[PDB]
This record gives sequence, structure tokens and C-alpha cells, in this order.
Amino acid sequence: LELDKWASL
Amino acid sequence: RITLKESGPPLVKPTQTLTLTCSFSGFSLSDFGVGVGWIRQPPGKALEWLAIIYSDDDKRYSPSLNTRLTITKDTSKNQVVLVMTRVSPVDTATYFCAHRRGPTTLFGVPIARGPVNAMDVWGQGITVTISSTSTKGPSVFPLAPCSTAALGCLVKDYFPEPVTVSWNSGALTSGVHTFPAVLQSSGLYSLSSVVTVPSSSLGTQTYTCNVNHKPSNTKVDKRVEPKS
Amino acid sequence: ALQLTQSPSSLSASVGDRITITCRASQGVTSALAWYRQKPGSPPQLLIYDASSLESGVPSRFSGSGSGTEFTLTISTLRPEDFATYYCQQLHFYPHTFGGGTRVDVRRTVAAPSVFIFPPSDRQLKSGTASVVCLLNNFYPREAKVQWKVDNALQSGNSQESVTEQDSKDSTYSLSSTLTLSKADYEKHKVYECEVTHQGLSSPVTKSFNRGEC
Repeated sequence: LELDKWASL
Repeated sequence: RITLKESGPPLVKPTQTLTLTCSFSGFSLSDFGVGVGWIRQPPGKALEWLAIIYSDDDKRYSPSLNTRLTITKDTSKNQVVLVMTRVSPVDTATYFCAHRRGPTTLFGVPIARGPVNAMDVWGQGITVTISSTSTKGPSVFPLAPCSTAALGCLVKDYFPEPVTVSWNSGALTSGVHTFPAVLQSSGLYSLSSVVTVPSSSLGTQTYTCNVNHKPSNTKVDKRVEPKS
Repeated sequence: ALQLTQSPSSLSASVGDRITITCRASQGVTSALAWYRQKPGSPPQLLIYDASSLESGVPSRFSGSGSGTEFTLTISTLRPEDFATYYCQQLHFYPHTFGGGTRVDVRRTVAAPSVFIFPPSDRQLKSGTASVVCLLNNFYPREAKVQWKVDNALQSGNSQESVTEQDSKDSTYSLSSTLTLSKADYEKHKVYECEVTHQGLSSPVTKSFNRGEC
């Protein structure tokens, strides 16, 4: 559910 | 070269708080996008992500353990601390801290995020056992089948690990199987050691298992022989 | 952490062999997937990051591919140190997650386990506890099932088992399962049976004894 820190940079 | 090393209590009692420290070198938690995370691995089971903290102090926690975890970093000391409150026997596991790279930058511009897609360096891991038991030597019981042949010793109710087990003071090694101990619900360990023989050798050779539980100063030699 | 299924969960192989491990995710994780190799008693070691990038220092025999919900790790030529457990990890969503792991062991011909059941010693009984142990000796593959029965009642929650690491020259495993009861309960039943199911066994093999029957 929760996107990672670097989900698009 | 990056290195991480975990430190903390090898034994903690239920309901107590567990504080684990990750000491690292080779990188700084002030470096762009760098992350240091924690992963645990219950003996015999799969890896389980616990949390991660980044250079910018951004933090994330396993949703399942969120209420019991706090991760913090001490940039100046090159350390990351993970605190787990209200631990229980199911928290016994090997806890690893690991490094996560930040995006590759060029003259200060992140040009590649590919390297952040992994935990590239892990510490050796620290094994933590959660049990309320005090040191206790095992009771050694013989294992002789009621009726090719097998015999052994049951090393029951000891704490903590480890216990050494040999056969015939070390002369018998062939056909011997000392199984990893299991942590019983009582918080004590138990293990079995067995030896498989040609049956014929049941009348010829004698079998005595040598058990040594250094932690409680418990040395025991139990000669095991056939039933009736 | 998140839902990633590795396949197979267990894989037998031999040096020189080419193997592949797959990881399927419950939702697309783009290329944010890493593969690790964990040798017994060691920490996981990064092999592939970002789904297909080879971590520096990692031997070229390793390669990964895939994206979205399907990824594979292939070892072109299996080496002795590759007999280990492999894990994938998704880093697209929090919590980052690992797959259940894929155990890679030395292949050998199937071998049924020699099964033995040991009643508790009168020594233990005087203490108030009865441990009944079942040994499955030198078998392969590793997957084996042990069911305890006390007077035909299937036991649950009162036994623990451990397996040895694959024997270095046998390539077989051994398993020990202990059924624990109170002396009181132990004395309230007669037949203690240990049923074993294993690929090497046509039908389940049962080993039992009648308490007291002397």
C-alpha cells in the first residue's frame, strides 16, 4: 500500500 | 569498505524492552539518501523486515511491530538504535542491521536510483533469545527403542544454549546425529542426540553420551543400552 | 513486510547445474527487487539489486531478470557455496518484504527414513514428565511429515521437532520429533504411535508401542 522512499525520483 | 555490527543483550526476558545497537563504518548517516534498516530472522524461518531510518531522519516501521519499535540514529557516533518494547518468546531471532544505498548522484544530482533497490551490506547479526528462565542444567534421559538400531540421549530442560554432546568421550562419531535444540514453551531448551548402529554392535560396544552444559556447570555421562 | 512468493520453496541440485528461482509479487514492484544468498550461519549476501543489476564482487554466474510481479534469479553453473537459501526482497512498498526463501541443497537419490520411536524413560517419568521421541534417520528429500497419535487421537500443539543440516557426505537429513506429556496424561493412554510420511515411502510408516506392555 505504502510507497517506498524512492518510488519515483 | 562498509561494515555494520549489531550489539545488544543476547538474552532478554518477556515484557522487557530490547535495545539493539548497530555500529557502522564506511559510510555516514549524513550521506545523501543512505538508509540503515533492521531485519530479523527467527531460527529456521524467513527474513523479516523491521524498520529503516534514513539520513534525513525519515523513518519507517514494520506495520505489525510499529507500536513496539522505535528506531533512532546517532549520526556522530555512527550508530543506529532499534528499541523493541514488550518482547515475547516469538521475538527470539537473529537481528541484522543492514545498509541501504542512497541514489547515485553526480555533481550533487541524483542520476540513478537503481542502487537503492537492495540492502547491500549486512551485519553479522546478533542472536537474541527471549525467555524468562534462569540458568539451568539439563536432565539427561536415555533413548532406547521399546523393541538398523538406534539409541540416544534426550537432553531436557536446560538454559541457556549451548550444550555440548558427544558419544563415548568422542570416539563414536559415525552414525551420530545431535539435533538442534528446540526452545520449549517453558522457555527452556531441549535436544536429542542419537546414534545409529548395525544392531549387531548392540552387544559388542557400549554407548554413553557425554553432555556438558558449561553455563550451569553440568557435566553428565549416561550409558545408554537396549531395552528389556 | 509485504507479500512475495518464491518458487520453488525447495530445490535439489548438483554442482555445475543451472538453476532458477522465481519470485512473484502480489502487486507490481517495478524493478525494486533484490536477491540474496544466505549460507548456513551467515548473514544474507546481496547478489542482484534492482532486479537485474549484479552487485559488484558477486560472481557472474548469478543473474536476475523480470519486472512488475515476476522475477527470476538464475545461477548458470551451481558452485558448492551456492547450496544455500535464497531470498528475494521487494523495496517498492513499505514495509519492504522478503520472500519465504528458497532452500537449495545437494541432490541425491530418494531415501526413505529409518524410523524409530522411543518411549520415555522411567527416569523421566519419576520427574512427572513423559517425552516420547520419534527419529527419522538419513532421509531425502528433506520434506517429511511426522504425526503423533496417542490411542488413535492425533496430537497437536504438544510436540516439537528439529532437522539436521544436510549431511556432508550422505546428503541426507535426519529429524527428531518429541511429544511431551505429563506422566499423569502419559499414564492415561496405551498406544503411542509415530506416523511418518515421506516421498520415499509408498505409504505412511507407523512406529508405535504400548505403554506398560512389558
